Amino acid sequence: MIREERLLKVLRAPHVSEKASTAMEKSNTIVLKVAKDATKAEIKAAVQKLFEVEVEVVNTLVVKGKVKRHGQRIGRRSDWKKAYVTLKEGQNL
Amino acid sequence: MKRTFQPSVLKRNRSHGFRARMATKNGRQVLARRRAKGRARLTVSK
Amino acid sequence: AVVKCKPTSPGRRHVVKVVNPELHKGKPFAPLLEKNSKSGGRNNNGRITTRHIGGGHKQAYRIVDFKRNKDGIPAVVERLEYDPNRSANIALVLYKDGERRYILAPKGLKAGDQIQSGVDAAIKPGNTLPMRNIPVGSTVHNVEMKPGKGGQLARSAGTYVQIVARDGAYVTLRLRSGEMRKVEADCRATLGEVGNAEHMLRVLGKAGAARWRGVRPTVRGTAMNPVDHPHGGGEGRNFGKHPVTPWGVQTKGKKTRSNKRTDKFIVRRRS
RNA sequence: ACCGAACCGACUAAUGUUGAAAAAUUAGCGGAUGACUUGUGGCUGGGGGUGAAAGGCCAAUCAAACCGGGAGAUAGCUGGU
RNA sequence: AAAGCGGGUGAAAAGCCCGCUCGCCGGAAGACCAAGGGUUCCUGUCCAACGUUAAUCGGGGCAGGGUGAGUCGACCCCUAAGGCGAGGCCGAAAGGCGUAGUCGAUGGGAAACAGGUUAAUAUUCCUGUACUUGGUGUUACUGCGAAGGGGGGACGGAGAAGGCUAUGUUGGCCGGGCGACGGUUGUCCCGGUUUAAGCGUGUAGGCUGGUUUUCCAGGCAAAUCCGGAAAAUCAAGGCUGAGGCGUGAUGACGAGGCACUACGGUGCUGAAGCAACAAAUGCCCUGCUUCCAGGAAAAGCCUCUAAGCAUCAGGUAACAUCAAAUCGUACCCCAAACCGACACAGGUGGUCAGGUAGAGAAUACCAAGGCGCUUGAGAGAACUCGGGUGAAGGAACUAGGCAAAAUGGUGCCGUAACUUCGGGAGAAGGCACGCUGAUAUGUAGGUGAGGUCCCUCGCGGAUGGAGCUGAAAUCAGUCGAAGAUACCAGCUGGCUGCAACUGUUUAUUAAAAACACAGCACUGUGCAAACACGAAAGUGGACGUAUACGGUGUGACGCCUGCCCGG
Ligand SMILES: [Mg+2]
Ligand SMILES: [Mg+2]
Ligand SMILES: [Mg+2]
Ligand SMILES: [Mg+2]
Ligand SMILES: [Mg+2]
Ligand SMILES: [Mg+2]
Ligand SMILES: [Mg+2]
Ligand SMILES: [Mg+2]
Ligand SMILES: [Mg+2]
Ligand SMILES: [Mg+2]
Ligand SMILES: [Mg+2]
Ligand SMILES: [Mg+2]
Ligand SMILES: [Mg+2]
Ligand SMILES: [Mg+2]
Ligand SMILES: [Mg+2]
Ligand SMILES: [Mg+2]
Ligand SMILES: [Mg+2]
Ligand SMILES: [Mg+2]
Ligand SMILES: [Mg+2]
Ligand SMILES: [Mg+2]
Ligand SMILES: [Mg+2]
Ligand SMILES: [Mg+2]
Ligand SMILES: [Mg+2]
Ligand SMILES: [Mg+2]
Ligand SMILES: [Mg+2]
Ligand SMILES: [Mg+2]
Ligand SMILES: [Mg+2]
Ligand SMILES: [Mg+2]
Ligand SMILES: [Mg+2]
Ligand SMILES: [Mg+2]
Ligand SMILES: [Mg+2]
Ligand SMILES: [Mg+2]
Ligand SMILES: [Mg+2]
Ligand SMILES: [Mg+2]
Ligand SMILES: [Mg+2]
Ligand SMILES: [Mg+2]
Ligand SMILES: [Mg+2]
Ligand SMILES: [Mg+2]
Ligand SMILES: [Mg+2]
Ligand SMILES: [Mg+2]
Ligand SMILES: [Mg+2]
Ligand SMILES: [Mg+2]
Ligand SMILES: [Mg+2]
Ligand SMILES: [Mg+2]
Ligand SMILES: [Mg+2]
Ligand SMILES: [Mg+2]
Ligand SMILES: [Mg+2]
Ligand SMILES: [Mg+2]
Ligand SMILES: [Mg+2]
Ligand SMILES: [Mg+2]
Ligand SMILES: [Mg+2]
Ligand SMILES: [Mg+2]
Ligand SMILES: [Mg+2]
Ligand SMILES: [Mg+2]
Ligand SMILES: [Mg+2]
Ligand SMILES: [Mg+2]
Ligand SMILES: [Mg+2]
Repeated sequence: MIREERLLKVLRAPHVSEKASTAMEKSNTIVLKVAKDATKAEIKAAVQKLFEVEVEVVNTLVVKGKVKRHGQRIGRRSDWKKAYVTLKEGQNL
Repeated sequence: MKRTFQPSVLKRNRSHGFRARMATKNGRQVLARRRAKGRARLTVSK
Repeated sequence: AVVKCKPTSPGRRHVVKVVNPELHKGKPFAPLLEKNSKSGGRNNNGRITTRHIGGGHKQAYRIVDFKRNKDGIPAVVERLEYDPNRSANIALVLYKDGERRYILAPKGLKAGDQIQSGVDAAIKPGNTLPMRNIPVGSTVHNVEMKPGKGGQLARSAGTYVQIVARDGAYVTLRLRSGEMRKVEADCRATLGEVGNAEHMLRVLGKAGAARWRGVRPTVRGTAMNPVDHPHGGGEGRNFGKHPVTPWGVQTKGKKTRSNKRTDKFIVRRRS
């Protein structure tokens, strides 16, 4: 059992993009920015219990940071995880 | 021409890495010298 | 047999090889094989301690029974095999109770023979007896130094040790160096000369053959520099020195044995 | 073993020499189943290693590496004051 | 390696975009990775700086997007070289070695393919069809169990041939065309003719005799397993195995045709989808033959029992359900992104391997695909660089034929001194070579359908030659100055020094006559070996034992190696 503490901590944000919108309108997939130490089972349980939908599978990938320059001072935008959550044809968030 | 630096991360880390520095007794002295100087990066790992 | 190669190439012109048709051609005995890695003459400090060793063919070690301890059980010599770790050939021998062993092959032993070890064994080649039981004047090999230790003398191809006397608890052996040594009468010894005498008639024919056996080239001190060898230096070919080893000890005639522990056992030096 | 590409090397000539290159290009040249060549990894440490031996090679440095230290060595020598 | 022009954008175009030509690479200058790098990938916008010029462009600035895995790789199990190393042995201290262990791939270990899609990912997403391992729960039978025993995993070099496939060529079929300039309804021209893993069958080939009893000093104890011994009985039994065939597939894909377009590309439909021949360096093949230089380890896997449990657990077989987490996945990768300070004529491991000519992965021209090398325009002096040709002479040049020129291929004829009988030798030297026809409407050879016959019956054997492919030769004729027409591709001979030879060497002025060498001799060494590394313990020598090992000198082979012990 995964605690509600853990679920409410692991789901971070929705993701908006052309590819995310295409995934939503084509394969019934939502794209979520997720905290890095969350696993596939944790993301599946969190979505399934907080959005009140049902999940087929979940796919994760870690998005790497970006090296940026702010007034000739080098900096590094941080990593995060992205989750493509597939729903079972009848949920339609 | 083949130059003297043919890089490899594995050999780099086994030679100059933090665990090799802590493994040899004088490597810990090297880390003491670099910490006392105040280096941003102690070993080649970062 | 000693067969000369035809000179169809400069390397093969001088080659003399020893071909033995009685040897096994298949794979050796997997229970008795072992690995050994080559060292290159380097000890645990990593330094070259013995020069001119390195490379060659990969080899596997054969566990050879030098003790010959399974006494009282007759054994059938099955086949002769090539051992790459020594000059002599080995023999895979099947004991009467179902266990197989490797032994040195004595001269005249062939496939399907009878051998036997122990104090009651007969006097014929291949049979192992203590030298208190072995008659004097008879040639043995695989001779022990200490009771139960294992064979250490007359183990290369074609060699043998002649028992010349027996005085109480010690027997005197004439060794292939020409040396008379007293050894305990309880020590074991296998009758007959070691086989593969024709091994001494081989000619390698080429540096490639030496490198296959695993010996690196030897550089003369008189060709080295003065910093490298005590012989090195000179404009042109100059020697002017007494011949020494690379570490400075004279190498033509200077005796190096110093063992007061076994001076008591040595009767006569090799002269 | 022989002829000859890959691959390994480096015999001759010209160019280049503040170069395209802190050792190459072009045209020819030698080995090319062997004492061959190569990828990944390991080992040998400085009066030491390794050396089919040239005092060769050990990170563009080798009749004794590089780095810090004794150290502001010493300089009956040169320059400057 | 090379550019020209037309249009577009823009303040401005040799360089950016689009088009038509022209040229270069094409065993790479094409496509995919490992190593290494780190956002260089894609889109929008900008031209200060960077780009050896300009810039509307960029691998530059800024902002936004982008990397989707039970099956690929890591992680993980297992070991090599080697590392560390509880106790331990040793050492002024620090520390050196090392047993049990535990790490360490470059190696061994389970499983996914085809099509489609995005501006940027795909064996990861979608469609279709599969496969693997482990946990739980029912059903049926049942002796299960290891840190231990056995088997297996499990292994070299070279060579030769058979069977195949990838692949290519031609024919057939399907769709299209009737040609800017003579001819082109024909033996004419262009294009397409693709389809996987998995599942079923088990063929060419390879290996081995099976099966049942009884007994045993062996496998650290036990064993029904391995080994050994003695009987009986049968002769085909087992294991391995490319390819083919069927299915997967009434599916997908498909030249084209039809319609929009923000002219970049989308949406719809879709015929034929076979045969013969040639053929790998790939597969059978971790094979077979042979040679000496005698060719990893451990786990996964199969199997036997001990202690133990003993109608329990546990095991095998079926079905159902669940789970397979975590990390990499963009992009470059013979390079403008890695190593070279540079957008540097250098270096960098593996995988794929089309056509014609060719022995060929050489070379010439091409295909798929990619480029024209980030300064141009003129002019046509000396001189320098890279080339081409050259009257007469032909080394007269020079230190020296340095350089250049020349020889150059296949088949046959022929070939000396000397020799270690192998060589020298491709000695030297010479002749033929294109194209068309005939022998022969395409021959010898290769492959081999239909039909027929037989059977221990199918992926079977005999006959039989359709069809396809195809040298080499002889004869005749003919063209040119010349038929190996280009590219590619030995100069030859004679006397001689040295070193026998193949090799190695001064990375970066010395490749040699030096070094090495096989062979020879002397000498040390009896094993706790001499000797070497080490204050020592240890280790190499060597798991070797005087036919072995170390040191020293000479250097194949032939004939030899003389006198001196005063230093
Ligand atoms: Mg999925
Ligand atoms: Mg992932
Ligand atoms: Mg030696
Ligand atoms: Mg020698
Ligand atoms: Mg010298
Ligand atoms: Mg000296
Ligand atoms: Mg002289
Ligand atoms: Mg003199
Ligand atoms: Mg050769
Ligand atoms: Mg070299
Ligand atoms: Mg040179
Ligand atoms: Mg060249
Ligand atoms: Mg040659
Ligand atoms: Mg050659
Ligand atoms: Mg010198
Ligand atoms: Mg250097
Ligand atoms: Mg000094
Ligand atoms: Mg002082
Ligand atoms: Mg000073
Ligand atoms: Mg224009
Ligand atoms: Mg241009
Ligand atoms: Mg263009
Ligand atoms: Mg071309
Ligand atoms: Mg950037
Ligand atoms: Mg771009
Ligand atoms: Mg401007
Ligand atoms: Mg500019
Ligand atoms: Mg950019
Ligand atoms: Mg170990
Ligand atoms: Mg300890
Ligand atoms: Mg240790
Ligand atoms: Mg391990
Ligand atoms: Mg690996
Ligand atoms: Mg891409
Ligand atoms: Mg085919
Ligand atoms: Mg080959
Ligand atoms: Mg990619
Ligand atoms: Mg450039
Ligand atoms: Mg470059
Ligand atoms: Mg290469
Ligand atoms: Mg080519
Ligand atoms: Mg001119
Ligand atoms: Mg000129
Ligand atoms: Mg010319
Ligand atoms: Mg002339
Ligand atoms: Mg003339
Ligand atoms: Mg003339
Ligand atoms: Mg003159
Ligand atoms: Mg002259
Ligand atoms: Mg010349
Ligand atoms: Mg020429
Ligand atoms: Mg003809
Ligand atoms: Mg002379
Ligand atoms: Mg020579
Ligand atoms: Mg040089
Ligand atoms: Mg000499
Ligand atoms: Mg003399």
